[PDB]
Amino acid sequence: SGIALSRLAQERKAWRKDHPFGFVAVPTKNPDGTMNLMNWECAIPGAAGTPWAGGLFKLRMLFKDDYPSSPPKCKFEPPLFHPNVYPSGTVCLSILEEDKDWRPAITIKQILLGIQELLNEPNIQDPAQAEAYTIYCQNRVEYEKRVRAQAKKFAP
Ligand SMILES: Oc1ccccc1-c1ccccc1O
Repeated sequence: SGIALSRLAQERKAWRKDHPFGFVAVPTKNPDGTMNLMNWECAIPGAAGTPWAGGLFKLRMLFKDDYPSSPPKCKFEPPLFHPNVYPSGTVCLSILEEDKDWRPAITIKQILLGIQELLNEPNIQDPAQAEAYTIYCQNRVEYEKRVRAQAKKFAP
């Protein structure tokens, strides 16, 4: 897709020029070694001063041929404990749905910051995995304990 690839090159240039510290976002490679702009490997650092601090949380960002009409699918690999992350790893977030709050102008940087913000502030209206959601609702102290253990597990 010429339209998607042109925009993704634009995103890559912008990201490399200016991006938040500790974040990573890079396109992958095709089997022949060439760059594959439709599939990115990213990492989001936990915010300091939060239970996510010190963790580095890896995720894949997958673009459809009609991007930026459509949002990327964003999928934590491996899956994360969080009320709004499906067991598959896929992120449940309104800016990542075409029929909700996605806008074509939204940047990869805005997506990754949006997901970082989600990590530390779950949306109770969007339960995506039963366990983390139930614990978040029932016992915030236990919830944060599980989150800190997870951050340690994924320390760089
Ligand atoms: O290992 C990484 C280091 C830095 C940034 C991304 C990754 C990654 C993200 C998703 C899937 C695989 C990966 O290797």
